[PDB]
Amino acid sequence: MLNFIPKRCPSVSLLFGKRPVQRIEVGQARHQLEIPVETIEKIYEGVDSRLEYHNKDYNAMKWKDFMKLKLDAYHLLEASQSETAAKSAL
Amino acid sequence: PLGVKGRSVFAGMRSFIGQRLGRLYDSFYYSQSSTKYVMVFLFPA
Amino acid sequence: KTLERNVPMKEILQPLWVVEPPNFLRQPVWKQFWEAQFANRSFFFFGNAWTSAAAFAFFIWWSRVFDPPPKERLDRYWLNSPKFRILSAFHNPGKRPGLKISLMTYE
Amino acid sequence: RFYFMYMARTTFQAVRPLLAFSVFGEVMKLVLATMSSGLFSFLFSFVLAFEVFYFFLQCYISYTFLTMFFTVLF
Amino acid sequence: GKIHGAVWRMKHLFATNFKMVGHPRYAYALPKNPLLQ
Amino acid sequence: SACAKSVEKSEELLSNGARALWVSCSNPPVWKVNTNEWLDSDQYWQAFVEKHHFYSQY
Amino acid sequence: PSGAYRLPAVDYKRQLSRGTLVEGADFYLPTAQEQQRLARHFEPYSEQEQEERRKFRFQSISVYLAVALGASFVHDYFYQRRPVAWC
Amino acid sequence: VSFSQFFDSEYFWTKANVGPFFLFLFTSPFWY
Amino acid sequence: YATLGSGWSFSKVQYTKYRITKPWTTDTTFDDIILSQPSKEDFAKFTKEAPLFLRFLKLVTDVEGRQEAFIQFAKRCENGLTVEKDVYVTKKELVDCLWKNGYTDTEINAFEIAFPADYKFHYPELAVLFDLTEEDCYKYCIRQRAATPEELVELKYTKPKNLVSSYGLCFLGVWFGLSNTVLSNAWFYSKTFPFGAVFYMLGSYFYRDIREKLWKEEKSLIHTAQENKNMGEESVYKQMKKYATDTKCLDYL
Ligand SMILES: CCCCCCCCCCCCCCCCCC(=O)OC[C@H](COP(=O)([O-])OCC(O)COP(=O)([O-])OC[C@@H](COC(=O)CCCCCCCCCCCCCCCCC)OC(=O)CCCCCCCCCCCCCCCCC)OC(=O)CCCCCCCCCCCCCCCCC
Ligand SMILES: CCCCCCCCCCCCCCCCCC(=O)OC[C@H](COP(=O)([O-])OCC(O)COP(=O)([O-])OC[C@@H](COC(=O)CCCCCCCCCCCCCCCCC)OC(=O)CCCCCCCCCCCCCCCCC)OC(=O)CCCCCCCCCCCCCCCCC
Ligand SMILES: CCCCCCCCCCCCCCCCCC(=O)OC[C@H](COP(=O)([O-])OCC(O)COP(=O)([O-])OC[C@@H](COC(=O)CCCCCCCCCCCCCCCCC)OC(=O)CCCCCCCCCCCCCCCCC)OC(=O)CCCCCCCCCCCCCCCCC
Ligand SMILES: CCCCCCCCCCCCCCCCCC(=O)OC[C@H](COP(=O)([O-])OCC(O)COP(=O)([O-])OC[C@@H](COC(=O)CCCCCCCCCCCCCCCCC)OC(=O)CCCCCCCCCCCCCCCCC)OC(=O)CCCCCCCCCCCCCCCCC
Ligand SMILES: CCCCCCCCCCCCCCCCCC(=O)OC[C@H](COP(=O)([O-])OCC[N+](C)(C)C)OC(=O)CCCCCCCCCCCCCCCCC
Ligand SMILES: CCCCCCCCCCCCCCCCCC(=O)OC[C@H](COP(=O)([O-])OCC[N+](C)(C)C)OC(=O)CCCCCCCCCCCCCCCCC
Ligand SMILES: CCCCCCCC/C=C/CCCCCCCC(=O)OC[C@H](COP(=O)(O)OCCN)OC(=O)CCCCCCC/C=C/CCCCCCCC
Ligand SMILES: CCCCCCCCCCCCO[C@@H]1O[C@H](CO)[C@@H](O[C@H]2O[C@H](CO)[C@@H](O)[C@H](O)[C@H]2O)[C@H](O)[C@H]1O
Ligand SMILES: CCCCCCCCCCCCO[C@@H]1O[C@H](CO)[C@@H](O[C@H]2O[C@H](CO)[C@@H](O)[C@H](O)[C@H]2O)[C@H](O)[C@H]1O
Repeated sequence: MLNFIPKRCPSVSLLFGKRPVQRIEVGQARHQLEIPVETIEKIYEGVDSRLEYHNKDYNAMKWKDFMKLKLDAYHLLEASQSETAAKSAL
Repeated sequence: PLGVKGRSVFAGMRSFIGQRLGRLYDSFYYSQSSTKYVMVFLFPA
Repeated sequence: KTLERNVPMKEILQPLWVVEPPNFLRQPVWKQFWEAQFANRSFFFFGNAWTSAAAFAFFIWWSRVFDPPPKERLDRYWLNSPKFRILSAFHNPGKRPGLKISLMTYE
Repeated sequence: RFYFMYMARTTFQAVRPLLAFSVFGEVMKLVLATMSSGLFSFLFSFVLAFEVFYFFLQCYISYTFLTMFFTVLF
Repeated sequence: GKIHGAVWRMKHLFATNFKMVGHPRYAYALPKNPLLQ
Repeated sequence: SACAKSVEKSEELLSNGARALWVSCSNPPVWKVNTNEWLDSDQYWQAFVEKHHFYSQY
Repeated sequence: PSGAYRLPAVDYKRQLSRGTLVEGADFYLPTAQEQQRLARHFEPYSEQEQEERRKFRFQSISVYLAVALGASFVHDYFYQRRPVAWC
Repeated sequence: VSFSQFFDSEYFWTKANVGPFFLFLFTSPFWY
Repeated sequence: YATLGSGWSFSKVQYTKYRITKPWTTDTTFDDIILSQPSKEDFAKFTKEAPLFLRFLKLVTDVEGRQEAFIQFAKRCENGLTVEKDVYVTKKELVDCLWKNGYTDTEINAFEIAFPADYKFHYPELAVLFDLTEEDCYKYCIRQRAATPEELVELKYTKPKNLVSSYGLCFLGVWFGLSNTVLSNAWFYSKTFPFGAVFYMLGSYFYRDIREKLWKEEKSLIHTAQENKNMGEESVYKQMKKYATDTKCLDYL
């Protein structure tokens, strides 16, 4: 994934927080996934506003947080690839 | 840590020149007699 | 409320900067040149890097071969030169500098 | 003697395109200056195009030989 | 231009992998996965 | 208590995964994205380029 | 010779027989701050270093133009002056 | 600053400003 | 300018020898939005029919609890809504936005059954329907239109400008540029026409081979990137699904 976080201003992302939920399509099969808007808003605390790209519609996160996120993704992916993975995240 | 207290840059230059001259003498000693004398004294002269 | 302001397109669509190229290294040119000196095979004019070409250019500039000739040698090439003749004619608008050129050669 | 041989080869490979562009060009220019009719001009256009292709071929050859002559291991 | 092409390929081949957080030769420095055992 | 803390950290893991999925699905196509903008966003691959193309020339 | 000023190296064949030869890194990285970048994974560049780097996202055609004009002026009117006839 | 304490290695490579000295050194032919 | 759009389709175009034609209009002219950089006053205006939208608006306002807005907008819009013509958002785009931002299936189905498939929502409609600012809605519509810039936009027609000065300068250009033997030179006939004609013929004969040989690498890279993205997303999703049932331990305890 890229470090491009869409601006939640209505001129860019119309209707961001009008409802308490976000939805996304995942993969080639386009599975649906719903995510709480608070879980999402947790990103805009690490978002950095000095940086703006792609027609000034996307900000960038701080590398610390972005790489923590990438590491969680990578851990999940390698666990999926492996077979001795733990049956729980506890 | 550049430089040392009590030592002079001129002393450093002297030491470096000594090293260079010693290395040159060593390299001239460990060389072919057929080529070194010629290339170092007769062509230059 | 209604919109009455005349919204320009520059407040919406921002153009990319393409006039001056990008610097993916995020380092200035003189620092690149300095770094290349300590890399193997890129010292000053040795090698075939851009820094080598730049240093060779500066070296031939620092040399004498491309400097103007002295007065003792002007009449070897310069006084019979197309650039010299054209410049003399241009800066003497309505005159003929052949005689003055002969006298400059004599001098 | 090897230095002289090498410089001769290098200069020849460097001037090859200049020759193809200048002397054959002078020949073409002579022909253009002398020819007036339309049939001969129609036939000579193809000679000009062939000269284009030949110039590009000479440039390729020179590029090859020059990358061979200016390649250093260290 | 060489640098430009290199970065242009790095983009496509790295930015959407999920497996290259960094370079594999430096994976020893990454933290350890709590899910493996 | 300890069970609550373990559930909390596992939920943090899964929330970070969901955030990653959201970021990925909201990202623009990387071939549409500008190369220099991508490299400015990424700080790790900057060091990879500087190592092989700023500290060397060959 | 004594041996103090001996050659500070060993032939590559003897190194290969010893199992000591290394071949790589036509370049180098002087400072550990620069060596450990690809291994840190979290702060390859400090904050101050990032802010300094953000100033070189593009090359400065303005500086190029200014320096080139200055150098051309100097080279033409101080270093490349030649005489001209006067009538 | 004195000649000796200036040309001392430590002070010469750490605290001193050798800019003018090395500029004079480079331009020596001009002055001569 | 940036390349906007959420599509991964590597798209190239081939050109014809015919120009784009639009219906005749005595006051409007069609142009590219990025090449024109138009403003709100440069955009052309027209009147749109209200009722089909006013019904849905009355419903939404009775649901949300704001009828003053409906009354004001209806009194403004009677006799048709006068609005810029090519500043709109399509029903599909709006539905995608609603879905990804969390509007319920009931509301989405209401939208679908209420409006036709080819309906075009404008920024005043969007603003009055979502309690937003017409400025922000205008900017959003402009971005969504620039995302699809192949479609020309309709501006007000303006007469040409500076024709007399342009005529003077073009006369000067010809007077200084054709008073020569350039187009009759041996250099021309030997280098300029042969090289140029050969390049043109080779380009016309291998127009597509060249393009394909150049675009091969970019196509492969885009394919690789998309495959990696898909596989990673799927793996992460299925693993989180596996670990989804690790919260009930507490409520069991
Ligand atoms: C009258 C009769 C005349 C006959 C001769 C009589 C005897 C006179 C003396 C001999 C004179 C000839 C010198 C030949 C030496 C080179 C050729 C050779 O065969 O050497 C082989 C000989 C044996 O080498 P080897 O067996 O193959 O391997 C062992 C290594 O050499 C072992 O290496 P190492 O581990 O011991 O140390 C590394 C070594 C590396 O040596 C090498 O291996 C190769 C050296 C490269 C040579 C060519 C470099 C050219 C670079 C281009 C310059 C571009 C500058 C651009 C600047 C731009 C900035 C504006 O370091 C050096 O010695 C080189 C230093 C100078 C390089 C300067 C380049 C610029 C860098 C500046 C650095 C800062 C200044 C130094 C500060 C030091 C602290 C004070 O080499 C040496 O012994 C040491 C290298 C030579 C050092 C110079 C010695 C002093 C020479 C004085 C010349 C003055 C002559 C004028 C006299 C007055 C007349 C009026
Ligand atoms: C009176 C006392 C004695 C005289 C001294 C006069 C004053 C100079 C004092 C010494 C220097 C200044 C000292 C105080 C500096 C204080 C400020 C500071 O710290 O930072 C600097 C200050 C700020 O630095 P910064 O904070 O890091 O930010 C910088 C900006 O971000 C911007 O960073 P950037 O990455 O964007 O870089 C911009 C760059 C943009 O990047 C480029 O350079 C691309 C273009 C390169 C062109 C090809 C380069 C060829 C180089 C040949 C050099 C030798 C030529 C011979 C010299 C005479 C030439 C007529 O543009 C340039 O600035 C370089 C211009 C190079 C000169 C142009 C020569 C003509 C080129 C012709 C090409 C066309 C040929 C066809 C002609 C036919 C036309 C129809 O900016 C500068 O002054 C830059 C220094 C420029 C030096 C030249 C660049 C290095 C090139 C090395 C070439 C080899 C030279 C070898 C040296 C001698 C041997 C050891
Ligand atoms: C060994 C391995 C390789 C190492 C590579 C190192 C790389 C760095 C190399 C340095 C870069 C410059 C080299 C350029 C190529 C050399 C030829 C050249 O370009 O100039 C031609 C030029 C002659 O060409 P020309 O065809 O006759 O044209 C005449 C025109 O008037 C032309 O003159 P002009 O009217 O146009 O005026 C300008 C001219 C006029 O220049 C002059 O006026 C010469 C007299 C200036 C005196 C100023 C006062 C200095 C006070 C003494 C300072 C202490 C010096 C200590 C020894 C030198 C230390 C490096 O000078 C120049 O054109 C620029 C050259 C000077 C640039 C500064 C370079 C300094 C050397 C830096 C080297 C640093 C690293 C070395 C490596 C170390 C190895 C580890 O050179 C000279 O005029 C004479 C050179 C001075 C020789 C005098 C000493 C002879 C030795 C016997 C003296 C008796 C006592 C010594 C006994 C020994 C004790 C045991
Ligand atoms: C050192 C030795 C050398 C020294 C000598 C130097 C000699 C220089 C000569 C002066 C000419 C300089 C070159 C520029 C020429 C003008 C080009 C131009 O603008 O045309 C485009 C002009 C604009 O139309 P467009 O580009 O298609 O669309 C824009 C709109 O028109 C919209 O346009 P706009 O809104 O921007 O402006 C409209 C303006 C356009 O009318 C014009 O064509 C402008 C002509 C103004 C010429 C002023 C010359 C000033 C220098 C000489 C000083 C003379 C003392 C008078 C001082 C001025 C106070 C009265 O007027 C009108 O169209 C009608 C409404 C009238 C409103 C009031 C206009 C007057 C304003 C107050 C004066 C402002 C003075 C500014 C201060 C200047 C300080 C340096 O249309 C024309 O082409 C007009 C006709 C062309 C003029 C020539 C007519 C044929 C007569 C040929 C002469 C005879 C053949 C030669 C033989 C002579 C034997 C003696
Ligand atoms: C003048 C034109 C020059 C332009 C081209 C050259 C490049 C321009 C930059 C300057 C060139 C010189 C750089 C020298 C760098 C070395 C610094 C250094 O510390 O080296 C280690 C030496 C040795 O140090 P040391 O061993 O005594 O003590 C320190 C020990 N360590 C390093 C472990 C901490 O230090 C010095 O003493 C300074 C030497 C440099 C000063 C001399 C300049 C050399 C150039 C002249 C060569 C001829 C020498 C004979 C001169 C006789 C004069 C009458
Ligand atoms: C802008 C200019 C840029 C260009 C750079 C300009 C400056 C640098 C230019 C250097 C390039 C040229 C370097 C060539 C050097 C070749 C000279 C050489 O190596 O000699 C040949 C000999 C040849 O040795 P060899 O024959 O055994 O082996 C040579 C190589 N093979 C094996 C292939 C044959 O080299 C030496 O062995 C000695 C070299 C070091 C000595 C240099 C001369 C000074 C000697 C002073 C000591 C005198 C002691 C006397 C004691 C008497 C009693 C015992
Ligand atoms: C197609 C094949 C073309 C090949 C032609 C390439 C020619 C390359 C040869 C030029 C380099 C030769 C090195 C000469 C060094 C001589 C020994 C030496 O160190 O003398 C230093 C001496 C400086 O001394 P001073 O003038 O007194 O300095 C005064 C300072 N004010 O160096 C010089 O004179 C410089 C010599 C200039 C060489 C002539 C320049 C020719 C221009 C070549 C560039 C054009 C492109 C060439 C094709 C590229 C081929 C790779
Ligand atoms: C805005 C200020 C910027 C600061 C710039 C300061 C740079 C000063 C450096 C000047 C050095 C010029 O060096 C000088 O160049 C001129 C050429 O023009 C040469 O001039 C030489 O050739 C010319 C023409 O044949 C003759 O007048 C004569 O034979 C001789 O003077 C000199 O031999 C050289 O010594
Ligand atoms: C970025 C870091 C830079 C650090 C290095 C700084 C370099 C400082 C030295 C450069 C300043 C100019 O250097 C000096 O210029 C003049 C003019 O060209 C030269 O002077 C030479 O040419 C002039 C003009 O013909 C003569 O009057 C003079 O007799 C002759 O020596 C000097 O030989 C040179 O030493």
